Amino acid sequence: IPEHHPARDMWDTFWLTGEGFRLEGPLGEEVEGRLLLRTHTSPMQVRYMVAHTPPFRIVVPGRVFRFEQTDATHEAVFHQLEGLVVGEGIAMAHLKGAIYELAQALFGPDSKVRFQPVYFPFVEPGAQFAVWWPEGGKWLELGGAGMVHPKVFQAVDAY
Amino acid sequence: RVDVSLPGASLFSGGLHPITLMERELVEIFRALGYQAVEGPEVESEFFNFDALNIPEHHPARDMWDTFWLTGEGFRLEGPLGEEVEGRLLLRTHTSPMQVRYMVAHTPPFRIVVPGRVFRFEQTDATHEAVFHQLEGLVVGEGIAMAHLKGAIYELAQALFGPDSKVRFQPVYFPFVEPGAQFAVWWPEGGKWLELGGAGMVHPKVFQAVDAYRERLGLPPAYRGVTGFAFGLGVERLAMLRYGIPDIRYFFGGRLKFLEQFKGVL
Amino acid sequence: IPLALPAFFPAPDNRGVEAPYRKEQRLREVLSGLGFQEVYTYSFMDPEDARRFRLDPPRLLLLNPLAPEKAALRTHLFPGLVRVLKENLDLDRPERALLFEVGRVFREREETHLAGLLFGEGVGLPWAKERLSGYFLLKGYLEALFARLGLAFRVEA
Amino acid sequence: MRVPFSWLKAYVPELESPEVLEERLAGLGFETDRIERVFPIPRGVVFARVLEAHPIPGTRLKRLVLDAGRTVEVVSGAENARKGIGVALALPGTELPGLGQKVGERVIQGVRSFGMALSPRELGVGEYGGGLLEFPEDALPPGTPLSEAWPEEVVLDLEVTPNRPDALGLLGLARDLHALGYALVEPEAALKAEALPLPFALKVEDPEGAPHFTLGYAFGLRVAPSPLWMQRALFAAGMRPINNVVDVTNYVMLERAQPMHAFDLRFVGEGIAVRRAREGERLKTLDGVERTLHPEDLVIAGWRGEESFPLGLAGVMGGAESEVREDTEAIALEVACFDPVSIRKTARRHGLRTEASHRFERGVDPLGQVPAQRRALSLLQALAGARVAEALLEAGSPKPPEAIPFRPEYANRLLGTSYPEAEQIAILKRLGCRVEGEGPTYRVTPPSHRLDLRLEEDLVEEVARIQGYETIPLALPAFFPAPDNRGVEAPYRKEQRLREVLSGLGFQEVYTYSFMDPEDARRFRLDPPRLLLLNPLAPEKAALRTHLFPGLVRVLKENLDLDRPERALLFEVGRVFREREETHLAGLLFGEGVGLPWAKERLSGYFLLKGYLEALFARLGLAFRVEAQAFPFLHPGVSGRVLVEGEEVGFLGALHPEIAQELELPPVHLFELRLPLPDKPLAFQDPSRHPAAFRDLAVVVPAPTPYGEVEALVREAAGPYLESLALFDLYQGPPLPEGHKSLAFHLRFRHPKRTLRDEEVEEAVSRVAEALRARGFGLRGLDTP
Ligand SMILES: N[C@@H](Cc1ccc(O)cc1)C(=O)O
Ligand SMILES: N[C@@H](Cc1ccc(O)cc1)C(=O)O
Ligand SMILES: [Mg+2]
Repeated sequence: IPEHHPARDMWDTFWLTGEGFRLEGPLGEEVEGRLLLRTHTSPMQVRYMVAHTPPFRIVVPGRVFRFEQTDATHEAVFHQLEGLVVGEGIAMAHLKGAIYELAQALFGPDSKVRFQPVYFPFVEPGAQFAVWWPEGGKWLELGGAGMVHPKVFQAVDAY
Repeated sequence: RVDVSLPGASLFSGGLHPITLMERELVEIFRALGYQAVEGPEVESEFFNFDALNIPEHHPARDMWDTFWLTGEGFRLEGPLGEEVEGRLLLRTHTSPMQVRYMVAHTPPFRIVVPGRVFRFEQTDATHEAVFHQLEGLVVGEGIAMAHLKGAIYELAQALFGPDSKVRFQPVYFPFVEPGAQFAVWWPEGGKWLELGGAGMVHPKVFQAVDAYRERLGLPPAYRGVTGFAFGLGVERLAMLRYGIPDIRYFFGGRLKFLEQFKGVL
Repeated sequence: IPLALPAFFPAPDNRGVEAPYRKEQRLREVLSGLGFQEVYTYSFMDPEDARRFRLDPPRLLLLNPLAPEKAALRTHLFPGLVRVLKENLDLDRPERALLFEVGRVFREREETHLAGLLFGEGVGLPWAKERLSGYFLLKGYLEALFARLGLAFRVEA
Repeated sequence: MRVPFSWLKAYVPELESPEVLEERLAGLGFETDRIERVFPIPRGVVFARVLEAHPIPGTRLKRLVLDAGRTVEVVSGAENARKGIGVALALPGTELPGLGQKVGERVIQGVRSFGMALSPRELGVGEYGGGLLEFPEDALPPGTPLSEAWPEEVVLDLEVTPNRPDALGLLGLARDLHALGYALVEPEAALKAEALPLPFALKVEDPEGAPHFTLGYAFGLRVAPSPLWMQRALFAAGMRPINNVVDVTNYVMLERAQPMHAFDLRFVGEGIAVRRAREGERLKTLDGVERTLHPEDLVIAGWRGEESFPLGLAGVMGGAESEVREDTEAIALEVACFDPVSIRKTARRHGLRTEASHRFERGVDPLGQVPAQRRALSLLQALAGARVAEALLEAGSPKPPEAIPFRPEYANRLLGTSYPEAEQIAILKRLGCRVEGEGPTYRVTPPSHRLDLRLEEDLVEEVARIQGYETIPLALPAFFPAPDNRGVEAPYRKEQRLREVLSGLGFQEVYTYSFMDPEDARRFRLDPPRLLLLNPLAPEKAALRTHLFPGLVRVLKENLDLDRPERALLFEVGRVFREREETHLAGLLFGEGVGLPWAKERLSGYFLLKGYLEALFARLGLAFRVEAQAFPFLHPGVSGRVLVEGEEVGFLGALHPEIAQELELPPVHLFELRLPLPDKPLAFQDPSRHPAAFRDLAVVVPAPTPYGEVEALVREAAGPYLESLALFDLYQGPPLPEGHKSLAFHLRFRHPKRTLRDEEVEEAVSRVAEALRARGFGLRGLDTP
């Protein structure tokens, strides 16, 4: 996700300032770069990968921040749950299986999942998924997902 | 001014029993592998404890379990589907009967783990109890193979003793499995092999008993074209080695000086 | 024989099958966090205690007991808790004791019970003297438990 | 982006219906926010021809003489009302959306208005209400119901993600539907051009900003209203028709994501100059807004002799002066590709967001200009009777896209599918890709309009979405995780247990914003925050919290103003920022305390909190000590630091009185620690079977000396056989040397292997009286029973 990239707009960022702050990278090193409040948990999947080796399955819950106006269904401070499964042979069929299990586990046997293409600079294919909620009788748009983008693995191995 | 280093109100502080801790760790280890924990009754029928598991009467194999036989009218033992089951009552000599109960009540594929209190008529010493705990495992489904059983235990070991841990399998006998096997895990610190439990591929006659009892109950057969593995491991032995508890007798001793020592342990 | 791990979507009737077990585990954990000390006692009962503790006689008995003291199957959880209180008072001399045990009981049907025991001076300042104890200390901890569990808790005479 | 069903249908004739179209676009990657039917037109509204306009003397109104089958008269105040145009006549009796007041025949300034001419807003086709709808004077036979040439339309509100800028054109969308199997009808641009020189020159002074720039030449123009089908199309798409030329440029822009602008040659001078704007240089843009350009703004300018002047803000908005109007006869047509970042900055810089900027920011087909020029010039020829020159003025030569290696086997492997190779190739071909070679790895070179196709993975998403994400099977992965991934969850699990024990001990969890009010560094007496926000939500939230307790104190207050809690035992776990990001655990006590509701005696304040905390660490199996120490935000008499397992990890005490007062708060007690808490491994200690020796003794100590120091000494020297040591009574007064106090200690000794000889115990207490006095402490009691 470049600068002055249209995709940057999908995240209204809180930029920070102040000297004396030490940000430690994945291997405890002293990382640099403009500081900000994470706009999503995704950065954690880069940190984890530089610090470990495939195959693995991780889930990273976390507080995130977006510069936004606080209303009945919108917050500037909220939480996300990221998932990341990497390894030889991992396919989109597995992603779908995961979310199918999430749905069943959350809404019962009569629950269903739905995937539609959507865009994210960090995945290709990209997708949005919704789960059928039998009681409320409606589709809930739950989250995004896809196959880790080639450039992400490249960034990881370069770092 | 106030002395801040002065003792505060003596609010009570609880704790969990060593066995509850060990069982919880075991259950967690296997939950990560997709196993779900379910329990059975401590007072069982000979049918579930023995017959359904391919363990006849006056069968040499019966001797592998010193049984506490019970008596008394008015007791209602409910089967897997809530029915009124019959047969000579006894204290389960192992958690194995629970894998028969579960199978009549569900359909493959699945992964279950069933912790539980078991009873054997035996003399209570430093490393032996008449009342102890076991953790049974059962994974059934199309294509399930012994390679998977070994994988499970490999994961158990790694999860319990670290990356430098190893597992070892050797043939051994159980009327309810074929192949049958005993497994030991390498404990890098104590530098020794720990004989952990038994296991194997669910015996053909067990699946047969399950589907017969299902039909006798109106349910359709469900284990005709599937296979599975099962294992069973003693908890006290593991708890002991893991907490450095010298006498298996302390568990049911009830001594606070003892129990209190595990408040920290998660 | 190679090592491998199985992959499959479990059959529907296997979902949530672990709720019961999970429920009881949470209960134990909240108890240990509220201030209760867990205790494990043999499932056996001394037939003579049906007398001592004024309880209806045990329904299940052992044909091959370890001793006559363990010839029956417990019907209540508290008798054993009271006996460990005693044994703990003879070996060591605890001043207080807030205990709890979860276990299978036998009478008509096999059922799961939860028993607790309070004993000692109570709660208050070690150096001071005023204290909270007895009945209302227990009813106190219990009210918290159910407040914690989100359940109505009433105690009629 | 608004997607008018019947317009799209012109490219994709076989579309089943808007509902099915919505479905199809969803599976393609476009979500519709809403579907809408939009042009209900009553029968009362008919097409009319304005035979003549007669201003009403003394008014700013006009008397229109309309041919509407029969000649009728109507009064209008619209500036554009004039002879020679067609208009929408609402006959008396018509029910109009906008008004809700049945239209009728009425008298205005001396004349009988038989109904009234309509504006887009009155008819309900657009928000514009400042003038009449202008139709071609011959659009329809006078008096025919407008419905008959303006049927209702269904419009889809489509989401077009940043990766699909080609989809910002209705034809771009059409191609996606085509890949699905629908027949595609591309508009043929029939042009009858003539070879002759363009009466102007092109000079691109800034190729960075204008990588590819073309100019078309159309003259002999006959500017007039657009055909009904075009006004209908434009209105449905959220745009307002203006005239022939202008509409054509907007129509094409919407058709193929290619913004273009017609400049009236009268103002061009010698030529167009795509250059940067000179500081100060002014420009009155199309919106009528007078602006001042920035040296970074790309500008479309003209020059005459030794003078250069701006004509339009490149790729954002054309100038007001050269706008094409009725008297325009010739134009220079701008069809270009601009630098996205430049358009981005200029757009922001001036607070503009236009159909044009939006498209240039997302990207335009680098080689779509020439084809776009033909489409437009063709339409100009057909609707404005334009004569068009054969040549274009072109600057820049973008290179076609490069080949992308593609492996059907990989696509199927990455997706977990098994689509037959041929189906994959065919799909990529339907999307306009060129495929070369015969496998297993092909050379796939995409169409210039797809900026989002560069990697093999990109191609596999093309196959997946055209095949349909629902055709991808469900599966679960199986693998032994790499070694360095073991126990990786311990940290997270550790903190979770902590929270759970806290909630079970009696603490109520609370979540507070990570933000801090810079002014509270003052109020709560805290060192200033190290991290601050460049773009805060408000000055109250301009910094990043350094402590957890301030927020806990503020919620205590807010809870006391909304509801009136009598007590409150709270806890919160959160990230704090100072030098480094760290995790803290804070707790708050407040209220009467614990005891019998009906009774009065109670346990509360400091020692109630220190009580709960002692349990927590007893529960956690960790040493918990609280030594005296001062803290700016704590009462000096009720303040101490926390020592878990021997190391300082936080504090505990009563909120400073002054602080409490400024916040109008009763006494408040609290603590704050740093996580993760020290970890103490198990070291099982087999309990001794033999009995333990009981012995009491009080210690005479001065009131100043803290309990801890004594207890530490008593224990320290009590010997290696000490079992317990508890303070069962604090007493200070007569007969003790005033300012002194006695500490009643309950001691207990014990030996693992055997019982203890009274000789060893006596000695033990003795070894204690030893240093006990060596420190200046008495022994109110000794060898006490
Ligand atoms: N149930 C056996 C142990 C065991 C369990 C499961 C098996 O598959 C094999 C053996 C016992 O009581 O010792
Ligand atoms: N605002 C322009 C539309 C446009 C904008 C930028 C361009 O480069 C081209 C066309 C107009 O009214 O015509
Ligand atoms: Mg793509």
